[PDB]
Amino acid sequence: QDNSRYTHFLTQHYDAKPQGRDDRYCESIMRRRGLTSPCKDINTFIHGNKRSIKAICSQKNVACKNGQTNCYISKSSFQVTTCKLHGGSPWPPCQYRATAGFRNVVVACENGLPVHLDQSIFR
Repeated sequence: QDNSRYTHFLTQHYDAKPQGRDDRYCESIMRRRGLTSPCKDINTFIHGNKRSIKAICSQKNVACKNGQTNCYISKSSFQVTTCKLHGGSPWPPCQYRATAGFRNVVVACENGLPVHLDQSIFR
């Protein structure tokens, strides 16, 4: 009955309607979601309907970058925003450079729910 993994996924990779998609947006959402202590080197947010993200789990199964076999790639593209830390210091303030895009996403699923985003793809 524990769904903290799915909720942890949303908390770290989901933002239905971003208020922007620039550096200002990244520096704001990163702090709001708790990814600023220490500064997370890179993180990607997915925008759109939450039901569309869950639907990826019932699509084409593919191998994860780490070796695991429970990854799935989206059929269609999603609007995403990737925030890459500027410099290298893990100590805040954390400055971010944003890159917005429209592409397919690969997520690891568990019992039909996305639990991890295969980040390696947005580096």
